[PDB]
Amino acid sequence: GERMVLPAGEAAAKYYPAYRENVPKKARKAVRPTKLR
RNA sequence: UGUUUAUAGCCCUUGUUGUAAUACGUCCACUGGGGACUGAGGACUGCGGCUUGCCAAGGAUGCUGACAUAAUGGU
Repeated sequence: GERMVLPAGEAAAKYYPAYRENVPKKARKAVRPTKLR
C-alpha cells in the first residue's frame, strides 16, 4: 500500500482520507432468466 | 287377498374378469403454483455440487422509474 508498488508524480489516487472503506463481502447472487407466466 | 321371476326385481353363497378400482393409513433425499415478513454479516479462507472456472454451497443482490421534494422522518 506504499509508493514503490505504485510510483507516480501524482500518486495512483490523490488523497487517502478516512477509514479503510470496508469492501462489501463477495455476494452469492447470480442473475437468472425470469420464468414468465 | 293369495304365490316365488314370469310382462319388475331383491337377497344369500361361489367362480371368472381380478393381480380390479376407490377411499383411508403411510412414505417419496417426487413435483407444480399463490401470499407475507426478514436481508443480520461485510476482502479471502470452510463444507459441498458442477466442470480450471462456474454454482441457490459459511446471512441480497440485480435491473429500472418517480421525486429530488417537506417526499421519508422528527416534534
